[PDB]
Amino acid sequence: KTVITSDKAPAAIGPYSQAIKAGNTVYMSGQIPLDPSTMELVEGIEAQITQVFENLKSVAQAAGGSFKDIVKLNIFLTDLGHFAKVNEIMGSYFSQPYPARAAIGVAALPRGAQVEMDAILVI
Amino acid sequence: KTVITSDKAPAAIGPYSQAIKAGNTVYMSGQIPLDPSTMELVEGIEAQITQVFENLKSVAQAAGGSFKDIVKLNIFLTDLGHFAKVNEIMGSYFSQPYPARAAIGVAALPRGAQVEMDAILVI
Amino acid sequence: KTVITSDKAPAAIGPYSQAIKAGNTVYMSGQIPLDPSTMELVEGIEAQITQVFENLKSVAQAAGGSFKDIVKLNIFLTDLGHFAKVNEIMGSYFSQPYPARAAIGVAALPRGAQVEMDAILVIE
Ligand SMILES: OC[C@H]1O[C@@H](O)[C@H](O)[C@@H](O)[C@@H]1O
Ligand SMILES: OC[C@H]1O[C@@H](O)[C@H](O)[C@@H](O)[C@@H]1O
Ligand SMILES: OC[C@H]1O[C@@H](O)[C@H](O)[C@@H](O)[C@@H]1O
Repeated sequence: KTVITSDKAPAAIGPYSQAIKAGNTVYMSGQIPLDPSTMELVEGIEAQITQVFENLKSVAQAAGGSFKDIVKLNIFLTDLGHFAKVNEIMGSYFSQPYPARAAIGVAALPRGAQVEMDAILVI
Repeated sequence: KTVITSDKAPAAIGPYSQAIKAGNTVYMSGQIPLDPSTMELVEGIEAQITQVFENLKSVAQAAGGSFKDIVKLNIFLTDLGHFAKVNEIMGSYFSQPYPARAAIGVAALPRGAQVEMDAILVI
Repeated sequence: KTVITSDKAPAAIGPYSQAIKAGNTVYMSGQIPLDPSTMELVEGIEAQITQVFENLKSVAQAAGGSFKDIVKLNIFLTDLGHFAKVNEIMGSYFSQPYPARAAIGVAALPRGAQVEMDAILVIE
C-alpha cells in the first residue's frame, strides 16, 4: 500500500490522498477543475474538462503509470449537454484500448465545479 | 489486460470499451437502455431497466463470466420512485450470493435515459 | 468469494449483500444512515454522517478488516453545503495514510437520506 502524491496535482487538504496504490491497482481520487497553483477553478467548460484530465494525468504519472493504464473512468457532469465535449477532449488524452467508463449528470459538484472525474489504474 | 466486446451489447462508439478485464477483475462500462440493433432507447421504465440488465449480461458473457460473478453493481436513477421496480427486476436476474451495490438518484443520464448501471465482475 | 454480513450493520433487504470479498479486495455496499436496530434513519446531518461511518465500520470489521484498509471511499450528498462536516467527522474515523475519495452532489438518496457512502477495502 502506497500513498500517491504529486505537487503537479492539486494539494489534498483533508482526510484523503490523491491516490492509493494497493498491489497493482491504483485507486485515484475524484479530480475537480482546480488550478494546482491557485487552488481556484479554471473558467469555461473546455478548460475545466482539460484541467481535470491534466490533474488526473499528474497523479497517474506520480503512480508510475499513465492514461494507458486506466481501466475505468467515472465522469460526473452538472450538465450532460457537455458530454460530447468530454468525448472530444478525451481524443487528446486517450487512444485504444480505451477505459471502461460510466457517465452521469449530477445535481452539483464540490466548489461549484461543472465536472469531476475519478479513475482506476492497473499498472 | 484485455478489451471486452460483445457483438450482442450496444456498440461502443467513442472513447471507451464495453469492459476492461485486468487479471480476474472485469471493469464494466455503465449501460443505458439502448436496444443494440436500433441504437435507440427502449420505451418505459420496466423495459429500460430490463434492457440495461440484458446489455450488462451480454458484456458479462463476453467477459467469459455471468451475473453470478458480479461483485458490485451501481444503480443510477433519475427518479428513485422507480427503485421498487429496479429491485424487483434485479431479483429476477441475480440469486444468492447477491452482489454489493450502491444506488443514487441523479439529475440526468446520457440520452435522457431513466436508468444506468455499471458493475465489477471477478472471474 | 465471500458474503460479508454484520449483524451490527443494517440488514440487507433486497438482491444485494452488505459487502463481497473477492480475493484480498472487499467491495462494500453503499451505507445510508439507518439505525440497524430500528431500521429508521437517525436525524440531523452530523448524526447521519456518523451513522454511515459506523455502518461501514461494522461491515468492514465483519470482512476481517478496518478503516485502515479502505483504499477508496465515495461520498454522495444531496447537499454539498454539508461537505465540511463530512471532512471533520471523517478525520475522526481515519488516519494517514488516508484513502482516495470522490464526492458528488446527488439529486436524491434512498429513503430520503442526506448522505450515502460506499467503499473498497483491500485486506493486507
Ligand atoms: O474540494 C476538493 C475536493 O474535490 C474532490 O474532487 C476531491 O476528490 C475531494 O477529496 C476534495 O475534498
Ligand atoms: O450514450 C452512450 C453512453 O452510455 C454510457 O452508459 C456508456 O457506457 C458510455 O460510455 C456511453 O458514451
Ligand atoms: O435502503 C437501503 C439501500 O441503501 C443503499 O445504499 C444500499 O446499498 C442499497 O443496496 C439498499 O437498497
